[PDB]
Amino acid sequence: GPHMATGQDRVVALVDMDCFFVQVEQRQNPHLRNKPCAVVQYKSWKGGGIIAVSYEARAFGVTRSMWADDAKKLCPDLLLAQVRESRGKANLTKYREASVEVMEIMSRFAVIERASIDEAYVDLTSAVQERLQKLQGQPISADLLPSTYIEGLPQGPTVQKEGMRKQGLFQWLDSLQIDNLTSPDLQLTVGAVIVEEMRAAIERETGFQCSAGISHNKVLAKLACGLNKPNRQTLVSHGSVPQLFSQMPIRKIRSLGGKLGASVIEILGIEYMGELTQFTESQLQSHFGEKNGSWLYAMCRGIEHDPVKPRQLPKTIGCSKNFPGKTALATREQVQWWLLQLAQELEERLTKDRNDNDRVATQLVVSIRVQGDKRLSSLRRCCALTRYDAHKMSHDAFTVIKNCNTSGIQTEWSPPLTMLFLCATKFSAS
DNA sequence: ATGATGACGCT
DNA sequence: AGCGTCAT
Ligand SMILES: Nc1nc2c(ncn2[C@H]2C[C@H](O)[C@@H](COP(=O)(O)NP(=O)(O)OP(=O)(O)O)O2)c(=O)[nH]1
Ligand SMILES: [Mg+2]
Ligand SMILES: [Mg+2]
Repeated sequence: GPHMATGQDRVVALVDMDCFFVQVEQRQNPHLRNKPCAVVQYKSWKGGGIIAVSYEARAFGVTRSMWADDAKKLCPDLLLAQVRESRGKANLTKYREASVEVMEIMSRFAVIERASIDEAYVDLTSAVQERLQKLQGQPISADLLPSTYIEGLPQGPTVQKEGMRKQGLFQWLDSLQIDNLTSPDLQLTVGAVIVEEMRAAIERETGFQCSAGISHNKVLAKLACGLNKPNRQTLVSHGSVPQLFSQMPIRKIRSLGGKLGASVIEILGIEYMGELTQFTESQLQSHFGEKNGSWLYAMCRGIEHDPVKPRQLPKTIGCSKNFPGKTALATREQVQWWLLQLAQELEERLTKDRNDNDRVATQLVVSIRVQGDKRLSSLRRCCALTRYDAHKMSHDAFTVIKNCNTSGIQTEWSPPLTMLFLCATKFSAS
Protein backbone atom coordinates (compact mmCIF):
# COMPACT_ATOMS: atom_id res chain seq x y z
CA GLY A 1 0.00 0.00 0.00
CA PRO A 2 2.04 2.94 1.38
CA HIS A 3 5.28 1.56 -0.09
CA MET A 4 4.18 0.32 -3.51
CA ALA A 5 5.45 2.60 -6.27
CA THR A 6 2.79 3.60 -8.79
CA GLY A 7 5.07 4.93 -11.52
CA GLN A 8 3.52 8.38 -11.37
CA ASP A 9 6.73 10.35 -10.73
CA ARG A 10 7.20 11.85 -14.22
CA VAL A 11 5.16 13.69 -16.84
CA VAL A 12 6.13 12.38 -20.26
CA ALA A 13 4.75 13.33 -23.64
CA LEU A 14 5.21 11.79 -27.09
CA VAL A 15 4.59 14.08 -30.04
CA ASP A 16 4.20 12.40 -33.47
CA MET A 17 3.59 14.20 -36.77
CA ASP A 18 0.41 13.23 -38.62
CA CYS A 19 1.14 11.52 -42.00
CA PHE A 20 4.44 13.38 -41.90
CA PHE A 21 5.98 12.97 -45.38
CA VAL A 22 2.52 13.67 -46.89
CA GLN A 23 2.28 16.92 -44.92
CA VAL A 24 5.78 17.93 -46.06
CA GLU A 25 4.72 17.46 -49.69
CA GLN A 26 1.31 19.14 -49.07
CA ARG A 27 2.94 22.20 -47.57
CA GLN A 28 5.14 22.51 -50.67
CA ASN A 29 2.38 21.82 -53.17
CA PRO A 30 -0.98 23.38 -52.20
CA HIS A 31 -2.68 21.31 -54.93
CA LEU A 32 -2.24 18.23 -52.70
CA ARG A 33 -3.81 19.72 -49.56
CA ASN A 34 -6.98 18.21 -48.04
CA LYS A 35 -6.97 15.41 -50.60
CA PRO A 36 -6.35 11.68 -50.63
CA CYS A 37 -2.58 11.68 -51.10
CA ALA A 38 0.37 9.34 -50.54
CA VAL A 39 4.13 9.51 -50.76
CA VAL A 40 5.92 6.79 -52.74
CA GLN A 41 9.47 5.63 -53.35
CA TYR A 42 10.45 4.89 -56.96
CA LYS A 43 7.90 4.65 -59.73
CA SER A 44 8.59 1.91 -62.27
CA TRP A 45 7.75 -1.17 -60.18
CA LYS A 46 3.98 -1.08 -59.60
CA GLY A 47 3.84 2.70 -59.35
CA GLY A 48 6.15 2.97 -56.36
CA GLY A 49 6.00 1.73 -52.76
CA ILE A 50 3.86 3.86 -50.46
CA ILE A 51 5.49 5.02 -47.25
CA ALA A 52 2.99 7.66 -46.02
CA VAL A 53 -0.75 8.18 -46.47
CA SER A 54 -3.06 11.13 -45.81
CA TYR A 55 -6.03 10.47 -43.57
CA GLU A 56 -8.36 11.17 -46.53
CA ALA A 57 -6.70 8.32 -48.43
CA ARG A 58 -6.65 6.03 -45.39
CA ALA A 59 -10.45 6.14 -45.51
CA PHE A 60 -10.24 4.28 -48.86
CA GLY A 61 -8.03 1.55 -47.39
CA VAL A 62 -4.72 2.93 -48.61
CA THR A 63 -1.81 1.90 -46.36
CA ARG A 64 1.91 2.00 -45.88
CA SER A 65 3.69 -0.76 -47.89
CA MET A 66 1.03 -0.81 -50.60
CA TRP A 67 2.20 -0.44 -54.20
CA ALA A 68 0.79 2.77 -55.67
CA ASP A 69 -0.80 0.84 -58.57
CA ASP A 70 -2.76 -1.23 -56.03
CA ALA A 71 -3.65 1.82 -53.92
CA LYS A 72 -5.08 3.40 -57.10
CA LYS A 73 -7.48 0.48 -57.38
CA LEU A 74 -8.86 1.36 -53.94
CA CYS A 75 -8.70 5.11 -54.52
CA PRO A 76 -8.81 6.13 -58.22
CA ASP A 77 -8.33 9.84 -57.45
CA LEU A 78 -5.38 9.25 -55.10
CA LEU A 79 -2.69 11.89 -55.60
CA LEU A 80 0.96 10.88 -55.36
CA ALA A 81 4.20 12.64 -54.50
CA GLN A 82 7.47 10.84 -55.12
CA VAL A 83 10.53 10.92 -52.93
CA ARG A 84 13.51 12.62 -54.56
CA GLU A 85 15.86 10.20 -56.26
CA SER A 86 19.57 11.04 -56.33
CA ARG A 87 22.48 8.90 -57.49
CA GLY A 88 19.99 6.20 -58.36
CA LYS A 89 18.57 5.88 -54.87
CA ALA A 90 15.87 7.40 -52.71
CA ASN A 91 16.98 10.66 -51.10
CA LEU A 92 15.09 11.63 -47.91
CA THR A 93 16.83 14.97 -47.32
CA LYS A 94 13.69 17.12 -47.59
CA TYR A 95 12.01 15.16 -44.76
CA ARG A 96 15.14 15.21 -42.60
CA GLU A 97 15.12 19.02 -42.95
CA ALA A 98 11.40 19.22 -42.13
CA SER A 99 12.12 17.02 -39.10
CA VAL A 100 14.75 19.43 -37.82
CA GLU A 101 12.15 22.22 -38.11
CA VAL A 102 9.85 20.43 -35.73
CA MET A 103 12.48 19.13 -33.31
CA GLU A 104 14.00 22.60 -32.87
CA ILE A 105 10.59 24.00 -31.88
CA MET A 106 9.92 21.18 -29.39
CA SER A 107 13.39 21.85 -27.93
CA ARG A 108 12.23 25.30 -26.77
CA PHE A 109 9.85 23.68 -24.29
CA ALA A 110 12.13 20.98 -22.86
CA VAL A 111 15.02 18.73 -23.78
CA ILE A 112 13.70 16.10 -26.16
CA GLU A 113 14.49 12.53 -27.12
CA ARG A 114 14.32 12.30 -30.90
CA ALA A 115 12.84 8.85 -31.42
CA SER A 116 12.21 8.85 -35.18
CA ILE A 117 12.17 11.19 -38.15
CA ASP A 118 8.77 12.52 -36.99
CA GLU A 119 8.48 12.07 -33.22
CA ALA A 120 10.13 12.99 -29.95
CA TYR A 121 9.54 12.30 -26.28
CA VAL A 122 9.72 15.12 -23.81
CA ASP A 123 9.99 15.02 -20.06
CA LEU A 124 7.74 17.80 -18.82
CA THR A 125 8.04 17.03 -15.10
CA SER A 126 10.04 20.21 -14.39
CA ALA A 127 8.04 22.43 -16.76
CA VAL A 128 4.85 21.23 -15.06
CA GLN A 129 6.19 22.13 -11.61
CA GLU A 130 7.04 25.66 -12.74
CA ARG A 131 3.67 26.17 -14.44
CA LEU A 132 1.82 24.92 -11.34
CA GLN A 133 3.49 27.31 -8.91
CA LYS A 134 3.05 30.25 -11.28
CA LEU A 135 -0.66 29.71 -11.93
CA GLN A 136 -1.04 30.46 -8.21
CA GLY A 137 -3.67 27.79 -7.58
CA GLN A 138 -6.13 28.79 -10.27
CA PRO A 139 -8.33 26.03 -11.70
CA ILE A 140 -7.66 24.73 -15.21
CA SER A 141 -10.25 25.78 -17.79
CA ALA A 142 -11.40 23.47 -20.59
CA ASP A 143 -10.46 26.29 -22.99
CA LEU A 144 -6.81 25.49 -22.30
CA LEU A 145 -7.32 21.92 -23.54
CA PRO A 146 -9.15 22.40 -26.84
CA SER A 147 -7.81 19.25 -28.58
CA THR A 148 -7.36 16.96 -25.57
CA TYR A 149 -9.02 13.59 -24.98
CA ILE A 150 -9.09 12.00 -21.56
CA GLU A 151 -8.77 8.26 -22.11
CA GLY A 152 -11.60 6.36 -20.39
CA LEU A 153 -13.95 9.33 -20.11
CA PRO A 154 -16.76 10.06 -20.24
CA GLN A 155 -18.15 7.29 -18.10
CA GLY A 156 -21.21 6.49 -16.04
CA PRO A 157 -24.43 8.49 -15.52
CA THR A 158 -23.62 13.78 -27.47
CA VAL A 159 -23.76 11.27 -30.34
CA GLN A 160 -20.91 13.09 -32.10
CA LYS A 161 -17.13 12.97 -31.60
CA GLU A 162 -16.48 16.51 -30.35
CA GLY A 163 -19.41 16.29 -27.96
CA MET A 164 -17.97 13.11 -26.48
CA ARG A 165 -14.53 14.68 -26.23
CA LYS A 166 -15.81 17.65 -24.23
CA GLN A 167 -18.03 15.62 -21.88
CA GLY A 168 -15.03 13.47 -20.97
CA LEU A 169 -12.83 16.51 -20.50
CA PHE A 170 -15.51 18.15 -18.34
CA GLN A 171 -15.80 15.07 -16.10
CA TRP A 172 -12.03 15.03 -15.71
CA LEU A 173 -11.64 18.72 -14.87
CA ASP A 174 -14.61 18.74 -12.48
CA SER A 175 -12.97 15.91 -10.54
CA LEU A 176 -9.48 17.49 -10.37
CA GLN A 177 -7.99 18.41 -6.99
CA ILE A 178 -6.05 21.52 -7.97
CA ASP A 179 -5.21 22.40 -4.36
CA ASN A 180 -2.63 19.60 -4.29
CA LEU A 181 0.53 20.33 -6.28
CA THR A 182 1.65 16.73 -5.70
CA SER A 183 -1.35 15.10 -7.43
CA PRO A 184 -0.21 13.10 -10.50
CA ASP A 185 -3.55 13.63 -12.28
CA LEU A 186 -3.05 17.37 -11.87
CA GLN A 187 0.54 17.14 -13.12
CA LEU A 188 -0.63 15.24 -16.19
CA THR A 189 -3.31 17.87 -16.83
CA VAL A 190 -0.80 20.71 -16.69
CA GLY A 191 1.43 18.61 -18.94
CA ALA A 192 -1.44 18.43 -21.42
CA VAL A 193 -1.81 22.25 -21.28
CA ILE A 194 1.88 22.62 -22.15
CA VAL A 195 1.57 20.09 -25.00
CA GLU A 196 -1.38 22.03 -26.45
CA GLU A 197 0.96 25.02 -26.51
CA MET A 198 3.78 22.99 -28.08
CA ARG A 199 1.52 21.60 -30.78
CA ALA A 200 0.11 25.07 -31.50
CA ALA A 201 3.64 26.39 -31.97
CA ILE A 202 4.54 23.53 -34.29
CA GLU A 203 1.49 24.13 -36.45
CA ARG A 204 1.91 27.91 -36.43
CA GLU A 205 5.61 27.90 -37.30
CA THR A 206 5.74 24.98 -39.74
CA GLY A 207 2.22 24.40 -41.03
CA PHE A 208 2.43 20.76 -39.88
CA GLN A 209 -0.19 19.14 -37.64
CA CYS A 210 0.61 16.49 -35.07
CA SER A 211 -0.88 14.36 -32.36
CA ALA A 212 0.49 13.66 -28.90
CA GLY A 213 0.20 11.42 -25.87
CA ILE A 214 0.61 12.61 -22.27
CA SER A 215 1.20 10.07 -19.50
CA HIS A 216 3.69 9.05 -16.82
CA ASN A 217 6.14 7.18 -19.05
CA LYS A 218 7.26 6.68 -22.65
CA VAL A 219 5.28 3.54 -23.44
CA LEU A 220 1.97 4.96 -22.24
CA ALA A 221 2.67 8.33 -23.91
CA LYS A 222 3.32 6.60 -27.26
CA LEU A 223 0.20 4.46 -26.93
CA ALA A 224 -1.90 7.51 -25.97
CA CYS A 225 -0.68 9.45 -28.99
CA GLY A 226 -2.13 6.90 -31.38
CA LEU A 227 -5.55 6.68 -29.73
CA ASN A 228 -6.98 9.84 -31.30
CA LYS A 229 -4.91 10.69 -34.40
CA PRO A 230 -5.04 12.94 -36.35
CA ASN A 231 -4.57 16.43 -34.89
CA ARG A 232 -5.55 15.55 -31.29
CA GLN A 233 -3.75 14.74 -28.05
CA THR A 234 -4.65 12.11 -25.48
CA LEU A 235 -4.08 11.99 -21.71
CA VAL A 236 -3.67 8.50 -20.26
CA SER A 237 -3.81 8.67 -16.47
CA HIS A 238 -2.49 5.98 -14.13
CA GLY A 239 -6.11 5.33 -13.20
CA SER A 240 -7.07 4.67 -16.81
CA VAL A 241 -4.68 1.76 -17.20
CA PRO A 242 -6.66 -1.23 -15.86
CA GLN A 243 -9.61 -0.69 -18.21
CA LEU A 244 -7.40 0.37 -21.12
CA PHE A 245 -5.19 -2.71 -20.80
CA SER A 246 -8.05 -5.14 -20.08
CA GLN A 247 -8.85 -5.37 -23.81
CA MET A 248 -5.51 -4.22 -25.25
CA PRO A 249 -3.82 -6.84 -27.46
CA ILE A 250 -0.29 -7.45 -26.25
CA ARG A 251 1.17 -6.64 -29.71
CA LYS A 252 -0.03 -3.01 -29.52
CA ILE A 253 2.55 -2.30 -26.84
CA ARG A 254 5.83 -1.04 -28.29
CA SER A 255 8.50 -3.82 -28.35
CA LEU A 256 5.84 -6.52 -28.13
CA GLY A 257 4.82 -6.55 -31.78
CA GLY A 258 7.26 -9.31 -32.69
CA LYS A 259 8.44 -12.70 -31.49
CA LEU A 260 8.60 -11.78 -27.77
CA GLY A 261 4.99 -10.66 -27.83
CA ALA A 262 4.09 -13.86 -29.65
CA SER A 263 5.79 -15.99 -27.01
CA VAL A 264 4.07 -14.12 -24.17
CA ILE A 265 0.77 -15.02 -25.83
CA GLU A 266 1.70 -18.63 -26.57
CA ILE A 267 3.51 -19.50 -23.35
CA LEU A 268 1.09 -17.82 -20.98
CA GLY A 269 -2.09 -18.43 -22.99
CA ILE A 270 -3.27 -14.82 -22.81
CA GLU A 271 -4.32 -12.13 -25.29
CA TYR A 272 -4.45 -8.84 -23.45
CA MET A 273 -1.89 -6.75 -21.63
CA GLY A 274 -3.98 -6.64 -18.44
CA GLU A 275 -3.94 -10.41 -18.13
CA LEU A 276 -0.20 -10.16 -17.35
CA THR A 277 -0.99 -8.90 -13.82
CA GLN A 278 -1.86 -12.50 -12.77
CA PHE A 279 1.73 -13.62 -12.89
CA THR A 280 4.47 -13.06 -10.34
CA GLU A 281 7.58 -11.19 -11.36
CA SER A 282 9.65 -14.38 -10.95
CA GLN A 283 7.21 -16.27 -13.18
CA LEU A 284 7.62 -13.70 -15.96
CA GLN A 285 11.40 -13.60 -15.51
CA SER A 286 11.46 -17.38 -15.72
CA HIS A 287 9.76 -17.39 -19.14
CA PHE A 288 11.17 -14.27 -20.77
CA GLY A 289 14.39 -13.53 -18.91
CA GLU A 290 15.27 -11.18 -16.07
CA LYS A 291 15.06 -7.91 -18.00
CA ASN A 292 11.90 -8.72 -20.01
CA GLY A 293 10.19 -10.25 -17.00
CA SER A 294 10.71 -7.23 -14.76
CA TRP A 295 9.69 -4.93 -17.61
CA LEU A 296 6.50 -6.90 -18.28
CA TYR A 297 5.62 -7.09 -14.59
CA ALA A 298 5.82 -3.32 -14.23
CA MET A 299 4.41 -2.45 -17.67
CA CYS A 300 1.13 -4.37 -17.33
CA ARG A 301 0.58 -2.15 -14.24
CA GLY A 302 1.23 1.04 -16.23
CA ILE A 303 4.74 1.43 -14.84
CA GLU A 304 7.91 1.90 -16.85
CA HIS A 305 11.19 3.56 -15.97
CA ASP A 306 12.95 4.16 -19.32
CA PRO A 307 14.19 7.74 -19.17
CA VAL A 308 13.61 10.42 -21.76
CA LYS A 309 17.16 10.64 -23.10
CA PRO A 310 18.72 14.05 -23.79
CA ARG A 311 19.29 13.41 -27.48
CA GLN A 312 18.03 15.64 -30.28
CA LEU A 313 20.25 14.14 -33.01
CA PRO A 314 20.44 10.70 -34.63
CA LYS A 315 23.25 8.46 -33.25
CA THR A 316 24.11 7.14 -36.70
CA ILE A 317 24.01 8.43 -40.26
CA GLY A 318 23.34 5.82 -42.90
CA CYS A 319 22.04 4.99 -46.29
CA SER A 320 21.02 1.77 -47.95
CA LYS A 321 19.65 0.31 -51.15
CA ASN A 322 18.02 -3.04 -51.94
CA PHE A 323 18.67 -4.85 -55.24
CA PRO A 324 15.90 -7.47 -55.32
CA GLY A 325 15.46 -10.47 -57.61
CA LYS A 326 17.15 -10.10 -60.98
CA THR A 327 18.60 -6.68 -60.15
CA ALA A 328 20.90 -8.26 -57.54
CA LEU A 329 24.49 -7.06 -58.06
CA ALA A 330 26.45 -9.82 -59.77
CA THR A 331 29.67 -8.10 -60.90
CA ARG A 332 32.65 -6.51 -59.11
CA GLU A 333 32.27 -3.33 -61.15
CA GLN A 334 28.60 -3.07 -60.19
CA VAL A 335 29.28 -3.54 -56.49
CA GLN A 336 31.92 -0.81 -56.59
CA TRP A 337 29.73 1.70 -58.44
CA TRP A 338 26.85 1.39 -55.96
CA LEU A 339 29.21 1.48 -52.97
CA LEU A 340 30.43 4.72 -54.49
CA GLN A 341 26.88 6.09 -54.91
CA LEU A 342 26.02 5.25 -51.28
CA ALA A 343 29.35 6.71 -50.14
CA GLN A 344 28.76 9.95 -52.03
CA GLU A 345 25.41 10.49 -50.33
CA LEU A 346 26.97 9.61 -46.96
CA GLU A 347 29.79 12.14 -47.43
CA GLU A 348 27.33 14.91 -48.20
CA ARG A 349 25.22 14.10 -45.15
CA LEU A 350 28.27 13.65 -42.91
CA THR A 351 29.84 16.92 -44.02
CA LYS A 352 26.56 18.74 -43.36
CA ASP A 353 26.33 17.00 -39.96
CA ARG A 354 29.83 18.13 -38.99
CA ASN A 355 29.04 21.77 -39.85
CA ASP A 356 25.66 21.78 -38.13
CA ASN A 357 26.40 19.67 -35.08
CA ASP A 358 30.12 19.96 -34.24
CA ARG A 359 30.80 16.23 -34.32
CA VAL A 360 32.53 13.66 -36.53
CA ALA A 361 31.83 9.99 -37.21
CA THR A 362 34.78 7.70 -36.54
CA GLN A 363 33.54 4.27 -37.61
CA LEU A 364 32.07 2.92 -40.84
CA VAL A 365 29.80 -0.13 -40.78
CA VAL A 366 29.30 -1.96 -44.05
CA SER A 367 26.27 -4.24 -44.29
CA ILE A 368 25.28 -6.56 -47.16
CA ARG A 369 22.52 -9.04 -47.93
CA VAL A 370 23.06 -12.01 -50.23
CA GLN A 371 20.55 -13.65 -52.56
CA GLY A 372 18.43 -16.23 -50.77
CA ASP A 373 19.03 -14.73 -47.34
CA LYS A 374 15.85 -13.28 -45.81
CA ARG A 375 17.68 -11.58 -42.96
CA LEU A 376 17.96 -7.79 -42.94
CA SER A 377 21.72 -8.24 -43.05
CA SER A 378 23.73 -11.24 -44.19
CA LEU A 379 27.00 -9.78 -42.98
CA ARG A 380 28.41 -6.68 -41.27
CA ARG A 381 31.99 -5.43 -41.19
CA CYS A 382 33.45 -2.26 -39.71
CA CYS A 383 36.47 -0.10 -40.45
CA ALA A 384 37.89 3.25 -39.39
CA LEU A 385 36.17 6.34 -40.74
CA THR A 386 39.08 8.78 -40.83
CA ARG A 387 38.03 11.11 -43.63
CA TYR A 388 34.82 12.37 -45.17
CA ASP A 389 35.77 11.22 -48.66
CA ALA A 390 33.36 9.16 -50.74
CA HIS A 391 36.04 7.46 -52.84
CA LYS A 392 37.99 6.47 -49.73
CA MET A 393 34.85 5.37 -47.91
CA SER A 394 33.64 3.24 -50.85
CA HIS A 395 37.09 1.74 -51.41
CA ASP A 396 37.35 0.87 -47.72
CA ALA A 397 33.87 -0.68 -47.79
CA PHE A 398 34.87 -2.85 -50.74
CA THR A 399 38.01 -4.00 -48.93
CA VAL A 400 36.15 -5.24 -45.87
CA ILE A 401 33.50 -7.15 -47.85
CA LYS A 402 35.49 -8.32 -50.89
CA ASN A 403 36.24 -11.77 -49.44
CA CYS A 404 32.53 -12.64 -49.35
CA ASN A 405 32.88 -13.09 -53.10
CA THR A 406 32.92 -16.86 -53.72
CA SER A 407 33.39 -16.26 -57.46
CA GLY A 408 36.42 -17.82 -59.13
CA ILE A 409 36.80 -15.10 -61.78
CA GLN A 410 37.91 -11.46 -61.35
CA THR A 411 34.97 -9.40 -62.56
CA GLU A 412 31.98 -11.37 -61.26
CA TRP A 413 30.36 -11.33 -57.84
CA SER A 414 28.73 -14.41 -56.36
CA PRO A 415 26.43 -14.90 -54.67
CA PRO A 416 24.78 -11.72 -56.00
CA LEU A 417 24.11 -8.93 -53.47
CA THR A 418 20.50 -7.97 -52.70
CA MET A 419 21.42 -5.05 -50.39
CA LEU A 420 24.20 -2.57 -49.66
CA PHE A 421 24.18 -0.46 -46.50
CA LEU A 422 26.71 2.09 -45.28
CA CYS A 423 26.35 3.43 -41.77
CA ALA A 424 28.57 6.01 -40.09
CA THR A 425 28.79 5.52 -36.32
CA LYS A 426 30.70 6.39 -33.11
CA PHE A 427 30.52 10.18 -33.21
CA SER A 428 33.07 12.37 -31.41
CA ALA A 429 33.03 16.10 -30.67
CA SER A 430 34.73 18.27 -33.30
C1' DA B 1 9.92 -6.79 -55.83
C1' DT B 2 8.75 -3.15 -50.50
C1' DG B 3 12.35 0.27 -49.13
C1' DA B 4 15.16 3.09 -46.39
C1' DT B 5 17.46 3.04 -42.45
C1' DG B 6 17.27 3.79 -37.19
C1' DA B 7 17.67 2.17 -32.00
C1' DC B 8 19.33 -1.25 -29.21
C1' DG B 9 19.92 -6.09 -26.93
C1' DC B 10 22.85 -10.36 -26.91
C1' DT B 11 27.06 -12.88 -26.80
C1' DA C 1 33.12 -7.34 -32.98
C1' DG C 2 29.34 -9.15 -35.32
C1' DC C 3 24.44 -10.90 -35.18
C1' DG C 4 19.35 -10.60 -33.91
C1' DT C 5 15.01 -7.94 -32.83
C1' DC C 6 11.70 -4.35 -33.39
C1' DA C 7 10.28 -0.73 -35.82
C1' DT C 8 7.70 1.86 -39.79
N1 LIG D 1 11.92 5.34 -46.34
C1 LIG D 1 10.87 4.96 -45.48
N2 LIG D 1 10.14 5.95 -44.73
C2 LIG D 1 9.06 5.50 -43.87
C3 LIG D 1 8.75 4.19 -43.74
N3 LIG D 1 7.71 4.08 -42.86
C4 LIG D 1 7.38 5.33 -42.45
N4 LIG D 1 8.23 6.20 -43.07
C5 LIG D 1 8.26 7.63 -42.99
C6 LIG D 1 7.16 8.15 -43.52
C7 LIG D 1 6.29 8.73 -42.29
O1 LIG D 1 5.54 9.86 -42.77
C8 LIG D 1 7.21 9.13 -41.37
C9 LIG D 1 6.67 9.03 -39.94
O2 LIG D 1 6.32 7.67 -39.68
P1 LIG D 1 4.98 7.42 -38.82
O3 LIG D 1 4.91 8.43 -37.69
O4 LIG D 1 5.02 5.97 -38.32
N5 LIG D 1 3.69 7.53 -39.92
P2 LIG D 1 2.98 8.99 -40.39
O5 LIG D 1 3.61 10.16 -39.68
O6 LIG D 1 3.08 9.06 -41.90
O7 LIG D 1 1.47 8.85 -40.02
P3 LIG D 1 0.84 8.88 -38.57
O8 LIG D 1 1.99 9.15 -37.61
O9 LIG D 1 -0.14 10.00 -38.56
O10 LIG D 1 0.16 7.55 -38.36
O11 LIG D 1 8.32 8.11 -41.48
C10 LIG D 1 9.53 3.17 -44.53
O12 LIG D 1 9.29 1.99 -44.44
N6 LIG D 1 10.54 3.59 -45.35
MG1 LIG E 1 3.65 10.22 -37.62
MG1 LIG F 1 6.24 8.45 -36.02
